Amino acid sequence: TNLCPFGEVFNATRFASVYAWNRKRISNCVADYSVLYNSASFSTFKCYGVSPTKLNDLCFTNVYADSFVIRGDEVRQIAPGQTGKIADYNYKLPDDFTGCVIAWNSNNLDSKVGGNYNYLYRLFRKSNLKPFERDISPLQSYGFQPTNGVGYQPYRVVVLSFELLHAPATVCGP
Amino acid sequence: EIVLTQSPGTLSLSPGERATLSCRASQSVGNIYLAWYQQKPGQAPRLLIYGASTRATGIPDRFSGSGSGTDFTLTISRLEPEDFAVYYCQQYGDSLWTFGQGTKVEIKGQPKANPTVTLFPPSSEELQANKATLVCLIDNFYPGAVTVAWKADGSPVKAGVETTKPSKQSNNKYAASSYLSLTPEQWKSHRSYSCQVTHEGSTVEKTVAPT
Repeated sequence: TNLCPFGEVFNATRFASVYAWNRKRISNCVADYSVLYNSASFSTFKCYGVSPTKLNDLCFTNVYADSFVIRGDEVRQIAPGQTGKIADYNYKLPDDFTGCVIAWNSNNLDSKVGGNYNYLYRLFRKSNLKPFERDISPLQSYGFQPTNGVGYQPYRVVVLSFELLHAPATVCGP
Repeated sequence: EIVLTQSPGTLSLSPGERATLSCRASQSVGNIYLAWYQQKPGQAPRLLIYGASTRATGIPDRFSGSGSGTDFTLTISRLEPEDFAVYYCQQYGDSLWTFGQGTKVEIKGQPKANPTVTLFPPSSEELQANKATLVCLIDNFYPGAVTVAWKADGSPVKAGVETTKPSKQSNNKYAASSYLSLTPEQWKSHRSYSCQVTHEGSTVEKTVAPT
């Protein structure tokens, strides 16, 4: 088949907010993962369970590219067993996560003069989320100015999840 | 932010020949963060390339864009009569968004052509109206790099001299004309007025006089 529409996800004409993150499914296509891990346009590329170079060998039933937009310093929150506002009340990865987290600076794309507030996050919640949960019921705006420091600038992020079903495999590498 | 500097400024080539334009950036931009444009005289511009290496909807394959980082290229492999225009690179990477200065793809397959030089004194009508303008015409020449000098008697006039820039023709030679605005007093108190031209060597001269 054709290439898996990684392009469409990894770079869409602007992304969605973190609290109401995007849950895009990728199936029935040939997936070259080298196109991704060979690129130096990322300031973050971490993997869990499996090595990203080995994925060209491997087949999966489905592949889910969860994507969102967060602040700066919080990129390390996007991980298993982590703590913080985002890992608690917005987006949480499981302790036994089998996938890869990729992020990059988007100050040029998602900051405005006087601030770009249309990006939000959940501040208050009575308890913490379960792995891969989204609440959509209170909240707080980020407010990205281009004049900010590295830690306070917007970072678009995508997380790949590889599904291991006892069902026909549709997403394989070269 | 970012400053853009194309090169060269002008490119004199023939229908059939190959034409390549570079575009230099002050800061880095990824591959998929650049576009190229064409502008024919007296028209809204036209998109050619986007994402540095993606052709626009229905662009011929003779047009090909490329490059990376801060150095980018646009190649027209088989120039046509329609490929004459000003060509602008334009970066989309960071904010602000910026445009390049613009490079003129000039049509040379023409040899060195000396201009026809003709001269016209003020209309008696204009003189009655208390003003005196002289017109010195230079047309059908190549290339568009030229100079003109005015003479009150045997002495050069300095101010009141405004000239129309290289107005390119359909036969792709050029045309330019100079205006000299004076008073009726000054026009009448000098025995003769001259117009000197130097185009690629030869210094030609023409003359008029109040009879």
